[PDB]
Amino acid sequence: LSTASVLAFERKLDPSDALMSAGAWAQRDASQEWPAVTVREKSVRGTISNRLKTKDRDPAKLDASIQSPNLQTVDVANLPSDADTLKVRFTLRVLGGAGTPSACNDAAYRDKLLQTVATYVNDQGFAELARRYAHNLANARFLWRNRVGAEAVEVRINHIRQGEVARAWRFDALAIGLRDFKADAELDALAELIASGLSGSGHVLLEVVAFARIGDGQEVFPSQELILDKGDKKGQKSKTLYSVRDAAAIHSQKIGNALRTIDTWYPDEDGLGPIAVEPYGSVTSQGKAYRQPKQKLDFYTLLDNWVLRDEAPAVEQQHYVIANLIRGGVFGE
Amino acid sequence: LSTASVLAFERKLDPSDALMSAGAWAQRDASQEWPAVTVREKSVRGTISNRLKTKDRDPAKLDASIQSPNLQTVDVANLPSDADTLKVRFTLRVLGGAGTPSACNDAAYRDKLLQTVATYVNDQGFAELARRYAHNLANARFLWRNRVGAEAVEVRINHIRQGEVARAWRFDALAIGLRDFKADAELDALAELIASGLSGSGHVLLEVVAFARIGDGQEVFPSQELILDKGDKKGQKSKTLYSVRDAAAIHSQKIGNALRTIDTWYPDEDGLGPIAVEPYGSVTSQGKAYRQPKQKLDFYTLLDNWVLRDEAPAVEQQHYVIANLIRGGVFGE
Amino acid sequence: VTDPEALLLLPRLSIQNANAISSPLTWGFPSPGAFTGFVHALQRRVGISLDIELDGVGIVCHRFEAQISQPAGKRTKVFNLTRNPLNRDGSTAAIVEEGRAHLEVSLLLGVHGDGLDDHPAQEIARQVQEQAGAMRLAGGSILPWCNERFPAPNAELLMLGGSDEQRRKNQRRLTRRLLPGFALVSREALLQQHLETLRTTLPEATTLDALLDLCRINFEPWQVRDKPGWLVPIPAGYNALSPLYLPGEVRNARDRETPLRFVENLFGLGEWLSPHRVAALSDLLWYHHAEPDKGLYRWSTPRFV
RNA sequence: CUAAGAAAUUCACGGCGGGCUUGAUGUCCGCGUCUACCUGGUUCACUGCCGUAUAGGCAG
Repeated sequence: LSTASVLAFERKLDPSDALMSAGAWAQRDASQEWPAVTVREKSVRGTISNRLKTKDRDPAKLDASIQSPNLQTVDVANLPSDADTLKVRFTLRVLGGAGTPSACNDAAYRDKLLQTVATYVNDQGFAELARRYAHNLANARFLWRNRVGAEAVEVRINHIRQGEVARAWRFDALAIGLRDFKADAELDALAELIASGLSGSGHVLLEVVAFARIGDGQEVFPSQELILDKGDKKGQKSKTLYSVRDAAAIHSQKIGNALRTIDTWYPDEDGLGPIAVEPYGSVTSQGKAYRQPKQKLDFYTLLDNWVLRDEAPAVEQQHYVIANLIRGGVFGE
Repeated sequence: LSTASVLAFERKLDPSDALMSAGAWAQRDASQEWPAVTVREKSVRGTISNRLKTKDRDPAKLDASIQSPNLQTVDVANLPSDADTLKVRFTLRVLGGAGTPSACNDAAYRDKLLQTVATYVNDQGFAELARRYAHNLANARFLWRNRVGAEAVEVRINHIRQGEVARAWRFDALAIGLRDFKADAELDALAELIASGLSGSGHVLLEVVAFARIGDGQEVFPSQELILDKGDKKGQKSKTLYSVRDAAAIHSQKIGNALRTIDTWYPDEDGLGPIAVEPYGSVTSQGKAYRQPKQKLDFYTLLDNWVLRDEAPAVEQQHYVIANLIRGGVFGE
Repeated sequence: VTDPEALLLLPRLSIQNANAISSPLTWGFPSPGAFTGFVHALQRRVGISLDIELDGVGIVCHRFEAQISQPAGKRTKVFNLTRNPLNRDGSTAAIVEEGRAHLEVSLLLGVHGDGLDDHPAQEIARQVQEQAGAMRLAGGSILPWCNERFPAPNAELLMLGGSDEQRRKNQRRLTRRLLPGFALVSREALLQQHLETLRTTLPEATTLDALLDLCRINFEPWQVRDKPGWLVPIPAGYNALSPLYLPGEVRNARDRETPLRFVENLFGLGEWLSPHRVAALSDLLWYHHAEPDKGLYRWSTPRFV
């Protein structure tokens, strides 16, 4: 039983692009006709304040470079001057059937994989993963920098069966902690909804709406696009911002990054906090790669040792492996 | 312990775009329905007042060059003819947590940095920096050229907790000096508010409104936008002005420049006055760069000598370094 | 190539994050093969369980916005990529490139089976829509329902039976819901005509493709050549070079049970139209036929004219 | 069973100083609009009367 040379898992928990529209607090229940936050341009005259070396450095170029202003054109997005509330709306499907790959060479390896995943689900449900997913929808992880420094953040979650609303939840994101996964009755209800969705026992479509008090005319933070920077033509403009038809927006994979911050099971340090689930579990901003393959906690090592050789790891590492199967990806050689 | 190759500090003291609306003095307490100052066009015929080399300047070339057209179209912003008071309104958040970077490679360098900043805060508070910030909100630095030649300038500052007003301050900008940081009871109260904001002990949102007597129908000074005369047909404008939806305005980074004029600790001359806090502390208008790296007073040199080697500088230079951390920026290689 | 009895219509399918590369030489709106292969995937998920048969697909393409960029005043375009996770080691990776679109399209279909006698129309259309709502249409996700679920009810129309007044009547009832969109067909007989026109010098067809969709400025002894329509180059099939292989021969296949060849695409001409030019809407669906004795594959709409 | 399957771009900024656009002027001449009509929509499936429970002398 060698590994399959081709493996591919389609993702579950598929979000959409979040839209931002600004308005006034306590006009909050009628947040349906609020105008969108537009992305505009402004010019910026700054000084050169980076680090400058000492090798091949004529001091005429140095002092000529420091003592001269820099000109540049950026994009900003601000609230209107008579509005102090950011509204961020997106939707979320929960597909289910999180064991079946979409492409596999071997037939014995695929049947062994389905017996392993079905053994996991029959031993214990999806209650842990849906509890942590419910905590990431409870607070406002998907408000990345917009959450930082806010008076009150309110999250409203709706469940949709038809052109209707089945059950509505209304949370408070600042009371719910950022690092402490504490239980609650409503989070157990919504965790039963998501856990009922991932098991394939129904169709789950959720509508998530987030509200934040920032201030009158302050700055919101959409996601930033690529200027490829291939050699020549750096261009006058800088910091272009992502958008939809005349509205600022956030990419879908960034919200999808914010939902799957589960992993509190690093070998190195459990004191920092949960950072998101990746094979070779890494953080791009910190420049570090936790969960090294020189250890025995990598996803590929645990999956090989748990499918091929029946060496079941600890329970929390099994939550890690099934979390990587809900993530999906391109596996195999 | 080498330096981190990636460092980035998000800014604190985040302002917004200031709006200008004109009205009448002693109708000053009802300054809520005042109409905005609009930006309009007018035509201007130029002249010849530039230097000449007198290597291609014949006496016939001057008369031929003042036969020539210097025709031009500019933007102006004036008060209405029955109003003599400029109103400038903006808001200001004070975030706090001014030691934690947003991106860092090393984990030991980041912990050493947090021990250094926490050592600074535990040795002495944020009272000095919030005192100088309180003096820059006290007078009208953020009225750049609009302050010059005015009868009376009045600044009103509000603190906001809810849809309410917690405590209101009313100052007099001409009595408070431009260069002399003298203490006061109200400035100690507002300096306790800002110092309580930067330490992370609460949420601070301020509303700043400025009033200036200029004259009936005089000229106000919004901030100027970037245009580039390239090769197109029939000419274009030569002076655009920044605006919002049908109102003249000032950029947010220019008010942010006016708030952080702290630095009275130049090696060269303390007789000129405080000019704003920059690494390689420079003035773009004067074309000079104070605080050279050939000395030992640069931000990068003091930060390297105070984090890596425990060589603590003088106290006022420590105020400079922490002022650069409240400024934020892109540091490292 | 078999004419369908019904024409099932999916009203407003909005793709998020599509694939706007589609070929090594054309750029924009994706291939017809994604839109036919989606229908065969519905045939593998629904049509064997409701005893129906889905063969073709009708592209309508109401909306299209590609994530592109044009800086520095140049008259060419670049892309808007995304990030990837870090290196295997922990530094950074290389950058591959991928197209992108926010598409919205309506799809005609074609039904052959006996499920109409066993099930009513709203049941069939409801099952097909509520299976297509959990799939991925052209390499990107399908946006679920919102406040714009108001056009989301389907339609279904038997084509053979009934009087001709009901045929043209209900046909015009269909084409008032495909009303802002622009249909897409294949027009290779025009390419044979332009080969016979430019057959004075050289009968090559790829240089004809390079000399159809472009602004020909012909000077006077300057006159822009009049375009006879909104023509566009599309990929139109595969023309396999390698002989066929047994299943357990090539390492790194998808599965070890179906044969293999190495293919390349095959470039053809297509045309965007208004839906009111079409005589009968059953002459619009994209089929694909084959003859694997040789390497000759194509998507087509036979009998359009 | 879709050129199938997967993915965080991030951090910071002062555009600013000065100006004379001028001078002169003919919009002119002429003209056939005309024949015919039922608003009664319900300008509210109605507007004020013994019982706040469907029973009525109503101006209808």
